[PDB]
Amino acid sequence: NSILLAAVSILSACQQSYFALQVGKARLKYKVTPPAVTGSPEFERVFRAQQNCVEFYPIFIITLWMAGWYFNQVFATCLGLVYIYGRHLYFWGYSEAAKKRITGFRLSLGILALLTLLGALGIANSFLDE
Amino acid sequence: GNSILLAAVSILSACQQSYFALQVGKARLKYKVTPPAVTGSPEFERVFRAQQNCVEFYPIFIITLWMAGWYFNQVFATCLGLVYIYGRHLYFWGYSEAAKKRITGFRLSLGILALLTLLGALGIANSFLDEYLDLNIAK
Amino acid sequence: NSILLAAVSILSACQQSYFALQVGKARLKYKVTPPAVTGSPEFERVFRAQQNCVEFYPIFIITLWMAGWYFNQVFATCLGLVYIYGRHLYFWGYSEAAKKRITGFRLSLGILALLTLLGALGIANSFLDEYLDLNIAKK
Ligand SMILES: CCCCCCCC/C=C\CCCCCCCC(=O)OC[C@H](O)CO
Ligand SMILES: N[C@@H](CCC(=O)N[C@@H](CS)C(=O)NCC(=O)O)C(=O)O
Ligand SMILES: N[C@@H](CCC(=O)N[C@@H](CS)C(=O)NCC(=O)O)C(=O)O
Repeated sequence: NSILLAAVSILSACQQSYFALQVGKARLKYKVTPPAVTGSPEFERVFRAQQNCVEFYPIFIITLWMAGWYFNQVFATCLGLVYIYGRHLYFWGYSEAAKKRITGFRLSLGILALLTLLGALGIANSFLDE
Repeated sequence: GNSILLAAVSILSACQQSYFALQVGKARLKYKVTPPAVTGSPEFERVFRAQQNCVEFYPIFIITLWMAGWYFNQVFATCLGLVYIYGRHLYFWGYSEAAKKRITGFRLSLGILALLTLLGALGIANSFLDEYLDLNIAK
Repeated sequence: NSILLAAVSILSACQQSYFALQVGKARLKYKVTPPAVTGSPEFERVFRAQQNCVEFYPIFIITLWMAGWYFNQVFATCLGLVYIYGRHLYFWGYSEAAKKRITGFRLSLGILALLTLLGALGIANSFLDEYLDLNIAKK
């Protein structure tokens, strides 16, 4: 069983594709011609927000699966849901103003350290039984 | 094991990505762009942006590829996987010659990514209704 | 029986987060206010190095697991550790001067390449097991 992990993962991949879509409409609304990524200030906020998310994505996925596999799938899955929401706050907050990114950011960084902690314990815990 | 095809596509796609990184490295030398800068030459700037768009989407493609292959069909996911790799080849070399000649390869690889997403969502769903609610769409 | 892969994977994730933190400390120290990523030579080097690392991360993870799953987990694990070390040289090297990034860059692309090779052999050998040929005949 990894079905809960599997659901959360497909969920998050849809959010990441959505964010990429938001940048695509921002190019048109603020007339920023590829390959440029600068000019309009709110475009730079949208672009930078989507970039920070897309960077951290594989890191969320790995910690998510290690925790779910070596600690508990249901608990990890729940944390996973919380992360997806924190990233929803981060993205939309930042789009409006750089200081509105702060809540969603702290939320998503909290979950991530926890996931790391849980995955690290279960992996450790698992090897002392051997 | 019953993932041997997925593993093969993954390794192929990973080689294409390292290949894209090599071109950026060679473009840096051809147009004399001093690191860590990434602007100055229009032809460099198109190559950099192209590799950037590919390298962003890579983990999304991988998750979508494996979820399709595990919960829907390894052979169908595997075949789409190859075409996606092909589309990104068009996108990259397309964008490199002109900003607007990236579009065919762009629509191809994204169309495919969505189909794979669809399949992954169905199979995961089907497996979920059969494992916590005892309902299979089997008929 | 993927316990070693899991461990290396958690180490590398911590490494990546530590790098992200450096960019954050650099933002405060050289006054680069978000969403800007230019404006200070020392920041731009730290930023660019961290960007190269996080982009290459999923490529390393896939390659690590295909090798570890289809060839040998202990050997893939060891290569994984040396790669994490190469990225350590690369990042701090680049932070001091763009031209001190080259050793760690070479070590880690060397490793990635070895991992890509081993995974390809292992998948091949493993594919022949549904053709019933196993090169346990070379063992
Ligand atoms: C000494 C620690 C062992 C490092 C090897 C395993 C790497 C794993 C941890 C962090 C990634 C890189 C950051 C390392 C943080 C400790 C080293 C440091 O802070 O400075 C290094 C020096 O300034 C320039 O070589
Ligand atoms: N700081 C430069 C050089 C970094 C580096 O070590 N390798 C570069 C080119 S020399 C690379 O392979 N980049 C792939 C990419 O980021 O596009 C950059 O990121 O463009
Ligand atoms: N992966 C991040 C790590 C650095 C980081 O955490 N930056 C914080 C600054 S506290 C951020 O969210 N910056 C907003 C932005 O990049 O636009 C990056 O390279 O930007």
